Amino acid sequence: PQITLWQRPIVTIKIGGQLKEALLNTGADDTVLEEVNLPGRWKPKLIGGIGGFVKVRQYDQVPIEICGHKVIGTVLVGPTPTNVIGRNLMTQIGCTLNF
Amino acid sequence: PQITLWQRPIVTIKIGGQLKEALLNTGADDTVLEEVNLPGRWKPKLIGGIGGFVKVRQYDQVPIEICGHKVIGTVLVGPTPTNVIGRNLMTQIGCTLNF
Ligand SMILES: CC(C)C[C@H](NC(=O)[C@H](CCl)NC(=O)C[C@H](O)[C@H](Cc1ccccc1)NC(=O)[C@H](NC(=O)c1ccccn1)C(C)C)C(N)=O
Repeated sequence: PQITLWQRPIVTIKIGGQLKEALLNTGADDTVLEEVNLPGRWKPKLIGGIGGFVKVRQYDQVPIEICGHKVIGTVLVGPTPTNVIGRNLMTQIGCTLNF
Repeated sequence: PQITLWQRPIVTIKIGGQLKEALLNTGADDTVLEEVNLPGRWKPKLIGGIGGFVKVRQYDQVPIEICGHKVIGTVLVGPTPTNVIGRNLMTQIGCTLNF
């Protein structure tokens, strides 16, 4: 798709057998999702850094479908105001900024 | 340009007679820049909301050049860890997400 930016670029994703919505966020290095039980191995990761850090679970090589595009990438799972698709998965789906 | 997202989408801007760098951030509703003296009228605005709010100065209808595209838009000026071009000015330059 070509997504204009008059509204927040929220897309449908499928992850861990669930449908969810997430924000395509070119300001975010990493993808951070709230409340998903993913199977397989993880390690704790400290993110943010303003006011303290937030600890999330880092799952590598997670299959995820983003606006119909089936890809693989690292997903951080933990508390986030909104589900965010970061650059790490936008590269995988071949998403570019164009003007 | 077509900008891939393997690296942070940092671009050159010209604002208030200065050259600066800023991050094209589709997760940000608004444009927030640090340390610019803009002429003309402003009003205080509270932004953020996590941990408290941050107060910035809102300047409406500011001429700004973004990666060579001369546009007009609202610029919030105050303390930010990174200069950020938000959706409000990405729409003006005709920037879309494509995949
Ligand atoms: C270092 C900490 C500030 C947090 C850390 N930050 C980052 O990764 C980067 C800056 Cl290093 N943040 C961003 O790029 C801002 C980002 O677009 C996030 C979007 C988001 C992410 C997660 C949940 C809810 C919303 N925030 C914003 O765009 C905006 N928030 C802001 O504080 C803000 C400040 C200055 C300029 C623009 N925006 C707002 C519209 C919500 C993180 N792990 O998310």
